[PDB]
Amino acid sequence: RQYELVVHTDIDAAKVYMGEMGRLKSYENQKPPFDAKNPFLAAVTTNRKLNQGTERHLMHLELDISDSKIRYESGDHVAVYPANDSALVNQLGKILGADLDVVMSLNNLDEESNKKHPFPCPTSYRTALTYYLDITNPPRTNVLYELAQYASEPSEQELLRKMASSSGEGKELYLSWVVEARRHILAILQDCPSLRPPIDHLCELLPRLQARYYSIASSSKVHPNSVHICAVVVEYETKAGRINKGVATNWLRAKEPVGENGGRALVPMFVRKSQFRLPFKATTPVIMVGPGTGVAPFIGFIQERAWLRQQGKEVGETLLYYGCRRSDEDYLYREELAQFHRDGALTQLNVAFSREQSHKVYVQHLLKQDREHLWKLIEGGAHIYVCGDARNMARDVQNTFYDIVAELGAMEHAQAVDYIKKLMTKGRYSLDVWS
Ligand SMILES: Cc1cc2nc3c(=O)[nH]c(=O)nc-3n(C[C@H](O)[C@H](O)[C@H](O)COP(=O)(O)OP(=O)(O)OC[C@H]3O[C@@H](n4cnc5c(N)ncnc54)[C@H](O)[C@@H]3O)c2cc1C
Repeated sequence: RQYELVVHTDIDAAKVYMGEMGRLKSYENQKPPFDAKNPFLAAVTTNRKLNQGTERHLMHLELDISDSKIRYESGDHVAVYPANDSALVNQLGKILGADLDVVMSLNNLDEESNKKHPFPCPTSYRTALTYYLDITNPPRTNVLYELAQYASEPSEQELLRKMASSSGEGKELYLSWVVEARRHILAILQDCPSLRPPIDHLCELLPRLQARYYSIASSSKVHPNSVHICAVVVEYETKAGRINKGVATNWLRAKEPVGENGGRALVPMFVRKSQFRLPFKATTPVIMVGPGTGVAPFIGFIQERAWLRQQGKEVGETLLYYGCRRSDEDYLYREELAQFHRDGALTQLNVAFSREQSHKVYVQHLLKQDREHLWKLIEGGAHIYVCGDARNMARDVQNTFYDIVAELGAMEHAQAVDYIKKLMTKGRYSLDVWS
């Protein structure tokens, strides 16, 4: 293997990593500048449910970045370093028969390699499994390959070797049993009970736990010391009778701004600058298209435009094309948006309720029905913004704008594609999409 295990049975607490991503004790002793290697532990001052229904859980969080010296603008992204569910970590230690509180270091057998450890060391297995390792996504075939040797029941070792192989049936089994069934490492250990790998080897095989990004839902002109997040919690039942939970969203959902014994809920974070930005001149009109959580950056945009108007500045038309399933189920920021509309901050609030009728009604349907005014605004130099689903929504919306320009612009499709692409090059058509 790549690393050798060195158990530290009597190490000083001050020398042990407890979840920090960079320098030892950086989470506890916070000093600017804060960035990816030195994230700021922001206190969660607000964590509230946005949706009216109970089908899903959509939440709004406000992270206190006071005294961090962190600067951000609406449109930027905030990254958070999450922690795995403690109950899941406990189950892994139990099924493996391992003492999770053992502190150790995994050191590269190649003493010349720049990669001295697989994650911050020395640290305990509990800490590694909680903050440094991905224990929820389906293990890659290579992991299964190395794990097979530790399954003492021949049939189980055979199963693991088969799914890790390049055989025809092996690939289909891996696809169905691991990937599609969304079996995480614990699920595999439970379903192949003879599998008993040493915990240190497992820690060398698993991928690192990654930061998750969110579109900041606040304007720094209004909340210079707070970064807001709008997110939908990931939680689903698998085809293997299990309930899988998204790591970052369930971790955030559990962040209690209070917590007995006091204790403020802290979220390690940093800001990643984007090119998604409101027009330099407040008088320039904006067309925002963001269904679902895609409305996130636009809550900040509108907050900013409203603030500017409140200051006494002249602000151009500000239009929002939002969408949700049902008005009384998942209409995010319904109250806030209604107020922005009533006060004049939001010139138009066009909402597509996709499941309030037998057929689908999406934002692009509303865009097309507003083709005349949108063309006028576009010809006038308006900026278009699209945020949300990159799979279908973004493409469907782009095609709708193609058609609008093609029709109202009295030009051929190709000429319309060129027209829109020139808007993108000139920074007048921006996208912030994800899968
Ligand atoms: C630039 C950028 C900006 C973003 N902004 C936002 C934002 O503002 N708001 C927001 O809510 N999210 C946003 N996201 C998505 C966000 O980063 C996370 O991916 C999301 O919150 C889920 O993370 P998680 O850790 O909870 O889920 P994870 O633990 O990472 O799990 C997610 C994975 O679970 C699987 N999955 C989910 N549902 C099912 C199902 N029914 N069946 C089978 N597998 C399933 C998929 O493989 C999915 O990729 C953004 C992403 C990017 C790249």
